[PDB]
Amino acid sequence: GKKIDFLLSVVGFAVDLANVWRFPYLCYKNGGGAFLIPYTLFLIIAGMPLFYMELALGQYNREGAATVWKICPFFKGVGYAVILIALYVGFYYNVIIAWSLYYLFSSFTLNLPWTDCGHTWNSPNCTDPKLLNGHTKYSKYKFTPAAEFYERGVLHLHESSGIHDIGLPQWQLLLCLMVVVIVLYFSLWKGVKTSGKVVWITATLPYFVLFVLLVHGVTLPGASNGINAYLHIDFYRLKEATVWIDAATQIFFSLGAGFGVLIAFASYNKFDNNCYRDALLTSSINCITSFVSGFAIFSILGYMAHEHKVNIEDVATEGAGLVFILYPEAISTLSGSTFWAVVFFVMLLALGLDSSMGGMEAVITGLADDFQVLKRHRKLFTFGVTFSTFLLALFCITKGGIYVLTLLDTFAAGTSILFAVLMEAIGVSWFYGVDRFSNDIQQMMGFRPGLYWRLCWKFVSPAFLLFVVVVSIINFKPLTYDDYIFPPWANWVGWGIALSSMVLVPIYVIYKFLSTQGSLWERLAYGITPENEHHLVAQRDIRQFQLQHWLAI
Ligand SMILES: C[C@H](NC(C)(C)C)C(=O)c1cccc(Cl)c1
Ligand SMILES: [Cl-]
Repeated sequence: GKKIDFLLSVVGFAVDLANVWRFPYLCYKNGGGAFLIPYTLFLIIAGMPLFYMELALGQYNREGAATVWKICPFFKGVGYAVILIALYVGFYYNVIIAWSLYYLFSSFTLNLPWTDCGHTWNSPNCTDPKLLNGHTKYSKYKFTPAAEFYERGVLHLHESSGIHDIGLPQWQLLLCLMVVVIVLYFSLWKGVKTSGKVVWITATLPYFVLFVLLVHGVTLPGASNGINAYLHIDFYRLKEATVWIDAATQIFFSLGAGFGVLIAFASYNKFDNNCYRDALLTSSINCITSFVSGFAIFSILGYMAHEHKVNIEDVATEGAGLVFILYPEAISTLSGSTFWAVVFFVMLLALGLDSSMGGMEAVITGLADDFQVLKRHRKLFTFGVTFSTFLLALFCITKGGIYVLTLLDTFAAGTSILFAVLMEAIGVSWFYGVDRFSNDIQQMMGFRPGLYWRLCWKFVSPAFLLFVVVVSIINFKPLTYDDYIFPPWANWVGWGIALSSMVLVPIYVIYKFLSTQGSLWERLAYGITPENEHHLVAQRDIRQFQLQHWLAI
């Protein structure tokens, strides 16, 4: 049964709320395969090596995201940056989980609220395909019963004029978020241990849901056109860099790299655990799952396009909520729709709780390895972190909360996470030493990494990461939500949010340089040498001050 534990771990870590909620709308907004080509390319080239590197670092050093930088003290700033990114991304993940909980609560009925309009939340402009024969010519529709429900009875978005009029928190999403927060705190207040029990059903269910989605949606009146549009590549779309930026960000979202979660999780792994097999299996399963999810999503929205007599590009929204408009629509066409709705939204709740727990545990471990006081008081520290997250998510459940959620989803971990991962790779590979990293991996697992891994770690991955980071800055599209154009100050606030975590690296480098005592060269030596080898500095034996270290692969 040794292989069973391994397989369970890899399947559980290979599926995330990212793959199930963020990948659908990114794939739909970016062509639908013109997004997969960059996705697969980046997956291999950058995601596999960086996932492997993070796992190996966490395993060997036995430290969290922040404290693992005792190998190179100058990058504790990068550690703090990834911790802050994980904290930022934890303000709207809980809001998404609250939406899932609300949908699950609404699913306990024999007449689902998203099947037709005629309720209190339905506008006069609703069009029901079943109650009638069947437009702005470029809009995102918004007049379907499912979209009407999502945007009026759940978000109450019709009571906000923009991000400048967010309003007051909704008292229903308020209770949902309170329940989610309480569950997270009570699942994180005792310790890191949560595996080897009920996590069995939080990893198998997503695959069953995806499988049933495929088998059913393949046989739909309009799924053929959706599949055809999915399998058509538009290279003029590939010549824009928006798809490339989205692919990189979604990759680092789904694989978990750049959030400090992998390092913290691996810090508890057995010293002789195989990170290479972990990386290979997780990446392969992630790629296959992403392809299948794209196929199912495009089949469903092709069916919608056939049902609403609307072009495929206008059936559904291109932002957060695409899954909440899609899955109800597909469920309404299944026999016994109530059971399937319950199962689907229970799966969404389980996945979201698992992901939120992972991120919160990453933050807590990163900040607790640094300070012993917080380690001795896990309960109070967890309560404080959870309360802060609860308030900053309260900010995102207002009437105009979708605008804030879009701003965060766009700016919290975009160029910021790309820069953090680039700095991690540069730090390790160049300053600490790819040769030293390979020696550590050999000491741990028994075999030295191949040439492909070393080349990707040292040259290729940093190069493409830097290219994407530069392109995402020189080619920045002002934020928008469907047909709503954010005001310029919203863009300024988003860029400030990104910089808040991007600037911790140079600030910490400056702080470390000033704090250390000695001359310039001595300060540099203490700054780039591992903490446990500071005795060599007095002997004037620094490897980084030799060309052999820099010209070694
Ligand atoms: C991407 C991450 N999940 C892993 C690392 C892939 C397991 C996640 O969903 C997350 C990241 C930061 C904060 C919060 Cl709340 C959630
Ligand atoms: Cl993904």
